[PDB]
Amino acid sequence: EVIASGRLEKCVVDGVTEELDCQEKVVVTLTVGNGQSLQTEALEFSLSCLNSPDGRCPCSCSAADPTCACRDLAAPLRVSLTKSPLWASYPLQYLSSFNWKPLEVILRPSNKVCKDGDWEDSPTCGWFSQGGVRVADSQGFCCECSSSQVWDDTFGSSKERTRANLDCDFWSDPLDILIGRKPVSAHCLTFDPQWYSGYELGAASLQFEIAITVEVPTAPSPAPQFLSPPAPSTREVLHLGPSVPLASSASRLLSAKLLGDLAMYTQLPAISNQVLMVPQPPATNRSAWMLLDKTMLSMDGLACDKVGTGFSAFRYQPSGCGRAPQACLSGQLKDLWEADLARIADGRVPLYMITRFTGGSDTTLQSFSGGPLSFALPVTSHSQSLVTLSVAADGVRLVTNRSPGKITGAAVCRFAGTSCGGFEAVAARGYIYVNITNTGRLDSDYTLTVSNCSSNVRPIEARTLAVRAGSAASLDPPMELYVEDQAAAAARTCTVSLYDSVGAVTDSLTLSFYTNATQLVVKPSGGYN
Amino acid sequence: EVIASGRLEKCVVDGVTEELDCQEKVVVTLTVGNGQSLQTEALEFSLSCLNSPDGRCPCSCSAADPTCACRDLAAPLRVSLTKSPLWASYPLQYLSSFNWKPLEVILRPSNKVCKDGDWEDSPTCGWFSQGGVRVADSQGFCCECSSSQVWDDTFGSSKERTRANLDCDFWSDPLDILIGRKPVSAHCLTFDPQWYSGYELGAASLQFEIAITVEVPTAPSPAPQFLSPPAPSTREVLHLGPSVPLASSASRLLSAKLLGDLAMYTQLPAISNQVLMVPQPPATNRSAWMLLDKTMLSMDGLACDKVGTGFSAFRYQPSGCGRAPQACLSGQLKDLWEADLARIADGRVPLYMITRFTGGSDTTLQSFSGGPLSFALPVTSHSQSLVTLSVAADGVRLVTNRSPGKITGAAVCRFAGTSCGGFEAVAARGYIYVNITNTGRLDSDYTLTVSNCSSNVRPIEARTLAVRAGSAASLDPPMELYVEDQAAAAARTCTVSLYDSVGAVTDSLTLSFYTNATQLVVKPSGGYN
Amino acid sequence: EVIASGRLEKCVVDGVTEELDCQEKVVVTLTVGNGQSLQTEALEFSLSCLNSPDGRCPCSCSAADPTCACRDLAAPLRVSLTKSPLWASYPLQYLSSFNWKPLEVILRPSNKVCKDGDWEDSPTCGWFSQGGVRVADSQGFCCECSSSQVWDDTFGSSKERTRANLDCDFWSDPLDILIGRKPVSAHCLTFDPQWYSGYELGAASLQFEIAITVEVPTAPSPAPQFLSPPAPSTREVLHLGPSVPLASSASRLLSAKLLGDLAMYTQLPAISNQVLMVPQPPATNRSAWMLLDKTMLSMDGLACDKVGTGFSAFRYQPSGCGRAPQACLSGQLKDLWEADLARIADGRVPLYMITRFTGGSDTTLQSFSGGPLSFALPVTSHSQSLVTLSVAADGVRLVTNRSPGKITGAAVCRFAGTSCGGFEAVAARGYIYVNITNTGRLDSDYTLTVSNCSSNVRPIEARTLAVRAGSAASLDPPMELYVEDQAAAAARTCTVSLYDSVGAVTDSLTLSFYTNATQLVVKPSGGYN
Ligand SMILES: *[C@@H]1O[C@H](CO[C@@H]2O[C@@H](C)[C@@H](O)[C@@H](O)[C@@H]2O)[C@@H](O[C@@H]2O[C@H](CO)[C@@H](O[C@H]3O[C@H](CO)[C@@H](O)[C@H](O)[C@@H]3O)[C@H](O)[C@H]2NC(C)=O)[C@H](O)[C@H]1NC(C)=O
Ligand SMILES: *[C@@H]1O[C@H](CO[C@@H]2O[C@@H](C)[C@@H](O)[C@@H](O)[C@@H]2O)[C@@H](O[C@@H]2O[C@H](CO)[C@@H](O[C@H]3O[C@H](CO)[C@@H](O)[C@H](O)[C@@H]3O)[C@H](O)[C@H]2NC(C)=O)[C@H](O)[C@H]1NC(C)=O
Ligand SMILES: *[C@@H]1O[C@H](CO[C@@H]2O[C@@H](C)[C@@H](O)[C@@H](O)[C@@H]2O)[C@@H](O[C@@H]2O[C@H](CO)[C@@H](O[C@H]3O[C@H](CO)[C@@H](O)[C@H](O)[C@@H]3O)[C@H](O)[C@H]2NC(C)=O)[C@H](O)[C@H]1NC(C)=O
Ligand SMILES: *[C@@H]1O[C@H](CO)[C@@H](O[C@@H]2O[C@H](CO)[C@@H](O)[C@H](O)[C@H]2NC(C)=O)[C@H](O)[C@H]1NC(C)=O
Ligand SMILES: *[C@@H]1O[C@H](CO)[C@@H](O[C@@H]2O[C@H](CO)[C@@H](O)[C@H](O)[C@H]2NC(C)=O)[C@H](O)[C@H]1NC(C)=O
Ligand SMILES: *[C@@H]1O[C@H](CO)[C@@H](O[C@@H]2O[C@H](CO)[C@@H](O)[C@H](O)[C@H]2NC(C)=O)[C@H](O)[C@H]1NC(C)=O
Ligand SMILES: *[C@@H]1O[C@H](CO)[C@@H](O)[C@H](O)[C@H]1NC(C)=O
Ligand SMILES: *[C@@H]1O[C@H](CO)[C@@H](O)[C@H](O)[C@H]1NC(C)=O
Ligand SMILES: *[C@@H]1O[C@H](CO)[C@@H](O)[C@H](O)[C@H]1NC(C)=O
Ligand SMILES: *[C@@H]1O[C@H](CO)[C@@H](O)[C@H](O)[C@H]1NC(C)=O
Ligand SMILES: *[C@@H]1O[C@H](CO)[C@@H](O)[C@H](O)[C@H]1NC(C)=O
Ligand SMILES: *[C@@H]1O[C@H](CO)[C@@H](O)[C@H](O)[C@H]1NC(C)=O
Repeated sequence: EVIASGRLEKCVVDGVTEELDCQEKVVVTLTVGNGQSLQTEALEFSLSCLNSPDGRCPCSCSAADPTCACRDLAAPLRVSLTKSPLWASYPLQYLSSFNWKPLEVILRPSNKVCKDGDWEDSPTCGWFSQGGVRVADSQGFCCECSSSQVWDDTFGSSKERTRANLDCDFWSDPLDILIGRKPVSAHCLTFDPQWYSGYELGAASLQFEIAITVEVPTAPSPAPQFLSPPAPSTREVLHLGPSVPLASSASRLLSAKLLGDLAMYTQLPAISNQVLMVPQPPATNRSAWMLLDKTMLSMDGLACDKVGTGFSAFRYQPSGCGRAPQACLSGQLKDLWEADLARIADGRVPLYMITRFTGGSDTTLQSFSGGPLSFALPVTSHSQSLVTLSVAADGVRLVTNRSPGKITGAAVCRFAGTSCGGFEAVAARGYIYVNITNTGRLDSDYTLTVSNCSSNVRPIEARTLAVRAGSAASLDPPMELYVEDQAAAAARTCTVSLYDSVGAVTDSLTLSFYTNATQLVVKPSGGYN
Repeated sequence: EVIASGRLEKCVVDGVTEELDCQEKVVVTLTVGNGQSLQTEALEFSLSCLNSPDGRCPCSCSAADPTCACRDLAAPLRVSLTKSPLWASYPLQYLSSFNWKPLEVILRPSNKVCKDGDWEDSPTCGWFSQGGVRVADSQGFCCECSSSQVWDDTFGSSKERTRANLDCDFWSDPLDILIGRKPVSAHCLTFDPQWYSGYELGAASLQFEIAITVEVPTAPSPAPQFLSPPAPSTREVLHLGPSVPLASSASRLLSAKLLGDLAMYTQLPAISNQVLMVPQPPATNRSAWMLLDKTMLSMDGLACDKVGTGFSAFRYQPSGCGRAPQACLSGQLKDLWEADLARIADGRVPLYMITRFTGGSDTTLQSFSGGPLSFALPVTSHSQSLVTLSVAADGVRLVTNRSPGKITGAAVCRFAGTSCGGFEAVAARGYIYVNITNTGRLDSDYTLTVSNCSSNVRPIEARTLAVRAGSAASLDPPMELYVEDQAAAAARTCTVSLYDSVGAVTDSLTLSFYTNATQLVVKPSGGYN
Repeated sequence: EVIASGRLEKCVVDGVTEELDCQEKVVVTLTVGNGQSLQTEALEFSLSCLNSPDGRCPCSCSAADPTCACRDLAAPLRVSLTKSPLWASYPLQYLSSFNWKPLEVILRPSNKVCKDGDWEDSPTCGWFSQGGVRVADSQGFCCECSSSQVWDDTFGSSKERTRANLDCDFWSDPLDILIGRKPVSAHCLTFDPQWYSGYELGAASLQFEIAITVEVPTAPSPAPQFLSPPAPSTREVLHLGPSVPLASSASRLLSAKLLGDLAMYTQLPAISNQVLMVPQPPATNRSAWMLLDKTMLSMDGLACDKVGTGFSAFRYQPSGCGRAPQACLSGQLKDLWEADLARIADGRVPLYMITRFTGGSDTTLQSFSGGPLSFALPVTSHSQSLVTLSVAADGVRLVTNRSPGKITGAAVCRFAGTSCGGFEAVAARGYIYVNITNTGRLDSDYTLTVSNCSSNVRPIEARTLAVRAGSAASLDPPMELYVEDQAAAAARTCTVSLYDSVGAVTDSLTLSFYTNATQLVVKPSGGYN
């Protein structure tokens, strides 16, 4: 869209010669939208003379002169603008390394010998080391049959749990028990061969590039009106972005400036301060990657049932010998990954996997240019770039292509396309997949809107689509759909509208979806009454 | 405010017929402010002919023809714009269910029998179940008199604490103690009848609707100058918003586009990733609702003194029998709610209640259109919407109403209006309540500014107010006021200015407030010296 | 940059007299950039008459009249705009007080007497109090030689750790051990004399002030063209900002409006909800200040190895007597500060110190106007302010100064300038320090860009610099530089470009830097195999 278009006398005072150079320019301010991938509209700046060196018309030299390229002839300077896919890239800062799944190994020594002392040189589990220095509390812990447990197991069965499932019965091995050598167990902390590096994510940065194609005419162009045959011209592509928000033509006929983007209506996911878990090595494979909130972790390794739970946490756990094997070792990377695989299967969105933003596919993040240790997300909310073009021309006009369209498909699917037709209310979300077609002979821009929805359907923001002539396109990633009630519904409705480049509806369709009632965490029953 | 206003030749190349249709349009870009609730200003687009089908003037048909509605007559196309209240709505995703207040029930069996075994079929507290399966560690724990405690209580008094306050004295019941049946206690975990559903909040989305009222003239209008009598016209309201950022007139004389909003000077509260606690059922009542940081919770129920503390945390607590009743069960939803009620009474802002954003009132969130399971907040920071109007007219002019105003009241009050006159420095904030009056005969826009403040008073952002003719208005929600020093002050000052629609001060007033010194957490005294 | 420039008929309907006052104005919308500190460009509004009271030309009174100041003469109204340094200020809300370093004092009483009872009136460590009330669990804990430990230490050496390093050997003191008086120890929790106040940070607010200098002419001004000698004029400075986004001239020839800023390409650090640790007292000294994530803290004091770990956490720690002295007391403010000093020395960025945002210097935050209890950060991402000027003039022109420049230095340094030449890949970041010079006779604006970088170098956003004539300037704070691979590289490259005010490169330079391989946390080796 064109914000402003008009004439301005722009003067420049030279820094070294103090001389003032004034020239009237056509100043255009326009927006370069998020999904503006095709050259579907152009700005035609009218020039009163061609091949002007200084940009000033009329010609100061004679056409009879072979060294005078300037011709007092009219032709338009055609300027089109596109934007590359927009990404929110988060800088990584390495914190620590985390094991996939620390595992407890239980030893039941035949000789009934168990050594877990802090000053023990030869313990049952052995010691761990770090650069030749012995790691504190890495020797594990020992457990033995309680005198009460031996009594209960001999004359019946002990109701108290033993971590290693020891048989405390006197008759299980009476010779050793009699002389004090009661059944014993060793509890060693071992690590999975797979380790993960943890990187804290910084603040998002919008990353894109705007390409301005400038067709500079060298000669003029050779009841229903049609577009004039193109003038012999010289193409030139200029690039703008947050890194380089400035650019000028070689002729310096055109000068562009990236002012900045307007604010996004839907904020970016709050993932700064989270810890990105990347697999340690034995194109970038972000499939196994996870992004975890700091509450899910134990940085110092001193806390149980957390990502990073270490030797001290495991060794000194309250009533450790009376707990079940692998207690203290829940909520590890392997557990969380598996809990998420379970969630996807239940039509729910993962909490830890990095695909919880894309909507299922790992393939969408792959198209990102960043290095092996980079993380970014596709931006779907509109982020309108204000660009200001300053041209040495008489005037300007806007020439927009308007091809009609048709919605060829629309469905509400679950995460990772588990099933289409609807999703679980409030405990899950749906994904609006839409297939559209350009039914014209020209590349054109379109707007997909979801509105006039049934009760308690969260508003969905619109989507921009640049579709090639006669070609088919789809929304990637799809639109997120949430309901604001926990009830089961057979046919919740929404109108899916397809607007052309001029703001007229070319196609409309009613999208129907079901919701399954929210499956709340089931309350425990019983206890003291 | 009007950013740009000028003429642009806009051409459209038809997608199927390839024919070019050019027409010069008046292009206006303007801002639609946050508190723009009334039609206080209009854009008058001058038309050289009325009832034109194609929007093109002059008339291509004869006035003598009954099927020709077009008249070569002048009249303005009046266009006014308003914005509905702006909301930041956060999508809910169900995580788990949390009890209001888990309660410990202490049993002191007469028969001195206590069973807390892991494999015990009939324990003292009984078992809890989930879908017929027995819940692990839900049988509670048992405590008994230490042999040392029986000795101390017999020959004096035990200085060691017992959880159930057992009388370990031999003479309390000598017959049972003699035969080994020492006093015993059972500690059962029970749950309050009230449960709460926990929903993780997603990213904010700005939600509003812009209404453009278009008065299309059908006939012309029938030293101090006055406004011309209105021309016989046909009203039409068009709507723009993040969902539908496009709109055109039925006549397609006017075409609107929502470009997006500028960034807000004061960021939205960082409440994404927090867990919204909604009461489980036995208009939407968000009064009892709470919003909690993940650090306040124990999702897996394995950690003590957290929202979600469960059976394992309670059963295996270090020196559990030597702690006070209800240990491990602090910091529950009931405790936090009560700690917040306490805070409000002390002139402090709640940390967990969802009213900690509004400034006291539960009534402000009630005016939100969302479903029973929706959460949103009123936006008070300016969020300026850029709208671009493209009209088939000769020119345009802006007609703004300028009614004078007066500040009829201004006070600094505490949270939930506890008391007015001031607040506690740094540990609390104040709320600037302002009452203004339109002292003119026309609906008008105003700006309330708080500036020229005394030392260490945090800058307050301005506020837009559209007030009806002769009517009274107030700031809702009020302005937040913070000080940057911890000292007690009798009369800290600020200038409250009321600007008219033209940028001239109609009323000014000096607002005075006190601050009570920051009441810091009192340090413990004593211990080893 | 100038967005729009054109004429608009602006009408005002008086609220009390209902009379319409129309006047055609020149409406200019422009951007006021982040580093726009100097008056390097001006807008010249052409006036057809001078000293007009109503702003309307031509003169309604005779020049022959002594009480008629109006002269039908031409002169420009010169308007320049600057912006003060931009800050993101976070409101403080006091939560609690935290000790610098709680310390454990170990007592080994000669008389072998240790009292740690909950109902004990005279315990070994003594009690702590709060307003005369005894603080629960503040009496510490007692430890004694295990009967097994006495046996092992007598007939060899005990392999089990004792917290106070007790000699459990019978022969160490046989008289007392024989009669049951085994070696005992007391473990008292003491506090460092230094305490810190913890303040929760609220949401960021952009804070700046735009100064518009208006030179109102009173009389007219007295082949290579030069700038006309200045017209006798009267200077006037107007101020805009989030608090007061409105302003008008005394002549009301000029009327300004702050529309708002465009969104920043690089989001502000996610520091809301974090706890700012300010030293308690015995210009503002923010050197010792720290900003901590809530996961680093124990608000209720019930959890070990956290900022806020208190008496209960310390008293009831699992196997407390078998742990090393000061266990439970790790991760305190003193520890974190020291771990950060260690990080800076290793070329790494601190995690807790508030200098982790500036890039090393404490001096950058000092230039902030806020009170003793205020926190703010310098904004380096562009934040473009849209300003709309509405002037009673015939037309306008833009006069920009263009002085050439040169890059006099460029280096990649570590945090706090540890060493220049490069940094540690992914585990650290580099800081691009750039020194530029204005080689002209006029104050001018410039753009520093970092682009055409070697593989896996994170894109750096551009930087605006207003440099005085003939003067030297540098980027403060410096540019952050991250790599997207963990490899060691000798010469990673980037082009540092210096653009003049017109968008032409005046100087270019290639910046070379090394990266040291990411030093990952070393995995423990050993344990059970
Ligand atoms: C989520 O809900 C879907 C639909 O919602 C509910 O539909 C009814 C079952 C009814 O209870 C209504 O009030 C709800 O709104 C569930 O999908 C339905 O699944 C049915 C069983 O699989 C299916 O049925 C018939 O299926 C075929 C014909 O299609 C027959 O061969 C068969 O014998 C059944 O009669 C029904 O058509 C289907 N409905 C839709 C709209 O797809 C869905 O299973 C549920 N999800 C989960 C995981 O529970
Ligand atoms: C917060 O501070 C308020 C005012 O600040 C302080 O005012 C003085 C007490 C003095 O110490 C000064 O240096 C401070 O700035 C407190 O309000 C004050 O409360 C007083 C006692 O209630 C009150 O007094 C008189 O009140 C009436 C007359 O108004 C008499 O009948 C009575 O006998 C007292 O003489 C005083 O007027 C009032 N001041 C104001 C400005 O309202 C406020 O209590 C305090 N809040 C808390 C919770 O401590
Ligand atoms: C981070 O890396 C810097 C450079 O990277 C590496 O340089 C080589 C050592 C080589 O391994 C290459 O593949 C890497 O890219 C380290 O800086 C280097 O440090 C060397 C030893 O201090 C130094 O060498 C010579 O230094 C002087 C001459 O300058 C001689 O007197 C001396 O005898 C050595 O021969 C080398 O020049 C220097 N390189 C650069 C580019 O500065 C840096 O130490 C390292 N940082 C850490 C903390 O490990
Ligand atoms: C959008 O169009 C694609 C086809 O271009 C649809 O995908 C096909 O779906 C059928 C039936 O499930 C499969 O047999 C094909 O293998 C699919 N092709 C591809 C390339 O995936 C898709 O379902 C359409 N989406 C909507 C919402 O209508
Ligand atoms: C703004 O005006 C309202 C009245 O319209 C004031 O509220 C009244 O205050 C008096 C005195 O406390 C009460 O008796 C009334 O019941 C209140 N009315 C309502 C509707 O609340 C209010 O105090 C004024 N605010 C300021 C800051 O001056
Ligand atoms: C930018 O210029 C300053 C000088 O104005 C440089 O700083 C000096 O560096 C030398 C050598 O290290 C020291 O002897 C001086 O004491 C420094 N002066 C000051 C004021 O710090 C600085 O190194 C230059 N930076 C770059 C990147 O070239
Ligand atoms: C990514 O990594 C996993 C690791 O198990 C592997 O199975 C997969 O094939 C890899 N490649 C892709 C493209 O997913
Ligand atoms: C209202 O919604 C229904 C579908 O629910 C649709 O048929 C209709 O066209 C919509 N009307 C408007 C005015 O949006
Ligand atoms: C909201 O819920 C509470 C629950 O106790 C009830 O007391 C109250 O009356 C309800 N209604 C309103 C409007 O607050
Ligand atoms: C300065 O502040 C005082 C009130 O503290 C006010 O009376 C005065 O009008 C203000 N002046 C300006 C120029 O803002
Ligand atoms: C700030 O505080 C520290 C406290 O130890 C002190 O050493 C320092 O000199 C103070 N001043 C400055 C300007 O750093
Ligand atoms: C490409 O980068 C190199 C430095 O790496 C530089 O010399 C060259 O000028 C750059 N070219 C462009 C077109 O940016």
